[PDB]
Amino acid sequence: MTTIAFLGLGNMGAPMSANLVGAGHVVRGFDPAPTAASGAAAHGVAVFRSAPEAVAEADVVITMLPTGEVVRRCYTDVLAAARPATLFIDSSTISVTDAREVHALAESHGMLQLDAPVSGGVKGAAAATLAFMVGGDESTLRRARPVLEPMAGKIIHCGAAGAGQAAKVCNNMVLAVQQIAIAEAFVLAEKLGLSAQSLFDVITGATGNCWAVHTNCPVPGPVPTSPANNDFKPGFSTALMNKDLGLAMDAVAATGATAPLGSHAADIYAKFAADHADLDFSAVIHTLRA
Amino acid sequence: TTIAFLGLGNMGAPMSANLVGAGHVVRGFDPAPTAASGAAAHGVAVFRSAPEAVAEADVVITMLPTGEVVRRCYTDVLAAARPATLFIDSSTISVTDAREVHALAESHGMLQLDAPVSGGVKGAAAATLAFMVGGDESTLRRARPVLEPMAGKIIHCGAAGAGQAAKVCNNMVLAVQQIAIAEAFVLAEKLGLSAQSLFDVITGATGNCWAVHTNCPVPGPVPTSPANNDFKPGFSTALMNKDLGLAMDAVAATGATAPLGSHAADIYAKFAADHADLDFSAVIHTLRARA
Ligand SMILES: NC(=O)c1ccc[n+]([C@@H]2O[C@H](COP(=O)([O-])OP(=O)(O)OC[C@H]3O[C@@H](n4cnc5c(N)ncnc54)[C@H](O)[C@@H]3O)[C@@H](O)[C@H]2O)c1
Ligand SMILES: NC(=O)c1ccc[n+]([C@@H]2O[C@H](COP(=O)([O-])OP(=O)(O)OC[C@H]3O[C@@H](n4cnc5c(N)ncnc54)[C@H](O)[C@@H]3O)[C@@H](O)[C@H]2O)c1
Ligand SMILES: C[C@@H](CCC(=O)O)C(=O)O
Ligand SMILES: C[C@@H](CCC(=O)O)C(=O)O
Ligand SMILES: C[C@@H](CCC(=O)O)C(=O)O
Repeated sequence: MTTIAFLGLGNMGAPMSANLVGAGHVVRGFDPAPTAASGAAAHGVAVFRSAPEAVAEADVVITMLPTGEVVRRCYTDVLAAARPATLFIDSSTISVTDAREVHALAESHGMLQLDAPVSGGVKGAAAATLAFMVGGDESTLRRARPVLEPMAGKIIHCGAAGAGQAAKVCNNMVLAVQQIAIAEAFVLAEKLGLSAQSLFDVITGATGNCWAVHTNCPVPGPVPTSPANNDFKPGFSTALMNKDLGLAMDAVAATGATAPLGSHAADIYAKFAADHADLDFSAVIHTLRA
Repeated sequence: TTIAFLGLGNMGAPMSANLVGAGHVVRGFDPAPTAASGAAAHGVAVFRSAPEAVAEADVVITMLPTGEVVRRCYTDVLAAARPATLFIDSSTISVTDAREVHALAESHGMLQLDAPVSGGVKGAAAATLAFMVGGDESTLRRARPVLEPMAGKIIHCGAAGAGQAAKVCNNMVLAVQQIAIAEAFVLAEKLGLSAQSLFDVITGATGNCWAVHTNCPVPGPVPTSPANNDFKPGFSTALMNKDLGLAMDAVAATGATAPLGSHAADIYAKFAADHADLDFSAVIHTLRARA
């Protein structure tokens, strides 16, 4: 049982923090959105007036923030307030470049730091079944594990600082490509007169199977739990996929990589996000009909 | 059952040998002597013409290179077959050509299925092919005992042409996935994320698919994948290019929108100009031709 400062108490940070409180940690919260902070307080987070004050007597500091810029500014504001050798865990989704920069910044201030972005969304966060993809030192992850556990269904060490962000962004790029491809297949099948149930049964029993079909089937019927059956309510929103793909495109640009389908998927989701940000990312199927 | 087997090539030769092995009388035709000889050496009675092979057959199987050849073969044998002969086309051809040759065969009083396959020569020899079948349920029931000794899986996809459609749709997705996995491994490498690390994450996460868990395009994480064996097929780029050509036919015939599948088709057509004999996973090494 350690004292944890938790900066960012929003859609993800609120249920994350609640699980920490439930596990017996003292959680010192800050969020400049008083609605967020109030909700967190209701579940036992001690809310502070400023981030520096929340971090001042914390063994661990978790950030769950919107962007790399917001992480960078938060770190600049709070690192000097924290006790030397405090463990910073950033569970935001941010660029590999930004993660590496904030890691170095934390370390130059005498703090341990990991990137530990997650997958599972709000449902995963509430149920404590998130996946944490961690970058940093193995020994620092060893020190973090007892804090991550009450939030996690899986903790995977991906490599050195930034590798957690990297693994997540690579997976998500692939996921976006698969979701569009699966959508293209279902619409082609429809036009060829092949039934959606029939195509589902084939692909899921064959080499094309993947989560985008078996779990996120973009036509109503074959997977009654998929968003297609609930008006494309997220699920994993187009807004969030578009964010993650922007981060993938930042990684492609920073490395000089060639990612033709991943970049094409990014273009497709950027356009689709202009008007359908609020729909599950499987809703992209709409653009292929009508 | 007496079976006429027209097309005794890379796939047709092992298929027909499994039919002989299961107790069928197999009558054969192939215009390549080396194919026909190889087939006769495993018990196929080879004839000098396709209509001759078909004459005493209860079932006619075609395993031929294209829809145009299948079409010609049908018009070249239909009058020679007995009424209510069961025609099964296991070639990989367009949905349009499949439906046309089905209607041709039925108008001669034959029963006809499209039954294209997945699994390659190794699957053919091992009798583990997956047949994706279009046509009437009752006709598939009649065919089942003939297909079984060639097959690990038999799936009824719908009415005539549905087998071809199902296979073309699955394979278009597969092509997109194999390129997407390659892009991810190269990106990971440039970001300093080890291949084993990316493999461990993606195979435990939403991005998982056969293209990575079995066909992983970098050596190490899946020691049997083609990447560890100089990209020996496996599933050749030549064949993947062929299937995506058929997918682009279907897209053009229907006016469908398939941007990533069409992009993958473009990528594999260009890769096939240089490396048609390599497993399709070798596409990982041609991405900088796209830069
Ligand atoms: N929502 C999801 O489904 C999901 C899933 C996986 C990962 N993520 C990632 O998790 C991160 C957070 O997502 P979210 O959905 O909780 O976003 P959110 O916008 O709901 O919450 C972020 C919170 O951070 C607060 N904040 C901003 N600046 C701050 C600062 N300096 N100190 C403290 N708090 C500050 C905001 O007021 C807001 O309440 C993002 O990087 C997102 O990409 C989200
Ligand atoms: N090779 C594979 O791994 C594989 C896997 C799945 C599907 N397929 C499909 O199977 C079909 C055949 O493939 P293959 O690899 O056996 O090709 P192949 O070229 O080796 O065999 C085709 C044979 O048909 C013969 N032929 C041509 N016209 C004929 C006719 N009128 N009558 C009889 N025979 C004739 C040719 O001489 C040749 O031997 C293709 O449609 C292909 O897409 C191939
Ligand atoms: C996918 C995973 C579940 C744990 C988690 O939710 O991250 C598992 O199989 O253990
Ligand atoms: C993810 C964590 C499990 C803790 C939990 O189930 O909440 C672990 O043991 O790695
Ligand atoms: C295709 C059939 C197996 C028949 C066989 O291969 O012997 C089945 O799996 O039902």
